[PDB]
Amino acid sequence: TVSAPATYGNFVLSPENAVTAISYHSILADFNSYKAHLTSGQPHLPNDS
Amino acid sequence: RVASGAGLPTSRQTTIMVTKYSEKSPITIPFELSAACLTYLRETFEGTI
Repeated sequence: TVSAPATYGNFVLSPENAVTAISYHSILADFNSYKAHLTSGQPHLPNDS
Repeated sequence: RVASGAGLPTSRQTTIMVTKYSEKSPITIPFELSAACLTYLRETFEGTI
């Protein structure tokens, strides 16, 4: 017997993604983490989006 | 009326009546919407923001 994910993974975009998509037609996923780590000066993220 | 001499032709006419009809002038203006507008207005989704 083996464990598997019971349900599809629900990934939804943040409001900054919405406004960036409306303006420039592009999105950076996990946008708030990018902003916070970039401003704080931390070079690396814990995981991908 | 006004009175006059003993034999001047003072008219017997009194309180005449007249009819006034109505003049018709309808006005018109169109406004138009696209199919995408009506669709997004009508079927509100459970989708994201």
